[PDB]
Amino acid sequence: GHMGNAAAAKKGSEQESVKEFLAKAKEEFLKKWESPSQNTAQLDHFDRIKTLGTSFGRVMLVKHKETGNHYAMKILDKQKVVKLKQIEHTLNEKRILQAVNFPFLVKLEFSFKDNSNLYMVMEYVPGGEMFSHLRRIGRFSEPHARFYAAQIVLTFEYLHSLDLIYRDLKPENLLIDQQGYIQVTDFGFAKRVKGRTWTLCGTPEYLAPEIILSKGYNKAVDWWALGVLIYEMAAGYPPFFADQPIQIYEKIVSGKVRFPSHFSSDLKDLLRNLLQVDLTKRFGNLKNGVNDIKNHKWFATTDWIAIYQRKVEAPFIPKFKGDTSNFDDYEEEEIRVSINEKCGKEFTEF
Amino acid sequence: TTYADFIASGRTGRRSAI
Repeated sequence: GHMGNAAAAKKGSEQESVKEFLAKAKEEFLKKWESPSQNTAQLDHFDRIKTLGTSFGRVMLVKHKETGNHYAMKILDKQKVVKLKQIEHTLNEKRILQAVNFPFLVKLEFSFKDNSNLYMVMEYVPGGEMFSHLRRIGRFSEPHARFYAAQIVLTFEYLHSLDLIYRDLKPENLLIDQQGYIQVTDFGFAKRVKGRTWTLCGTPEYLAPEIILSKGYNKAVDWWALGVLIYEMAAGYPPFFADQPIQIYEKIVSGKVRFPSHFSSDLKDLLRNLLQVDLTKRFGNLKNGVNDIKNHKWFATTDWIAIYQRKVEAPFIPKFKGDTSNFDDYEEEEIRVSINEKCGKEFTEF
Repeated sequence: TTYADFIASGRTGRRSAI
């Protein structure tokens, strides 16, 4: 066999230990999920520093007057939310964020509402998105890409144990904190589902073929997306791209991918097993589950526990200015709370 | 090159969902 008794027993015990962590993690999640927290701050607790983004609402850098600590506050206009048919998405996203707990998931620190708006007060990550670092550097070396990939593998293993499908993996949704580690943001398309689901959602370059083909699909779409992400991090561009989304979908369902000549054989083997159209052969979807991914040769040097514990030295630390340096400043359009409670019943649960 | 093709795609910027 590939490993003798010492290696095989240590691996077995580590895998059993993961099961024990997940079982406890699921119990903590379900309590918060069945009994969500509400109204844990108010607007006048914060000073609006800078509008960091602007459809359904804006995201503003704010400063807690009491704490002094900075936060990223998502302001959602309740009427705009209702008019654009986003009630369930917004409720679900906040309910997931308040219930999950994992070191690579951006944290909801406060939530509340007033007559006009819904507010989600998140951890502020001044390093910004992986997207811009990746486009700036060009591509990440395989060890650098692997350090990020390991965190996503663990995060998906966590999320899938809770029957959550993430469905919007991409560098735009991965923030880099001040220790160089990944924070996943934007659970707007995440769904708690045990079996199949059918919604056409995601980003074109990251869509699994079974989504494109109008099939019912499951959590295996996140493992396909992991493959696109690893490819893009190590190549500098995604495996499937074209002028128009339709031509991207053609390449995705074709079952063909080409790799740069600088990809190691270990990497190409992993990516062929993730970017696998056949669901009965896609890593993450087989009898051994996530272990086929964790035990793959490309991850041989990965110390999964040390990554989870954040003991591994990051390959890259964004310039520690919090400064809005890594964000394109917008017109600070003020926030006004109507004298009348708008859309009370629709957002009772928020 | 593939890289040039990526540039030619017009999809080098931040990509929206849906």
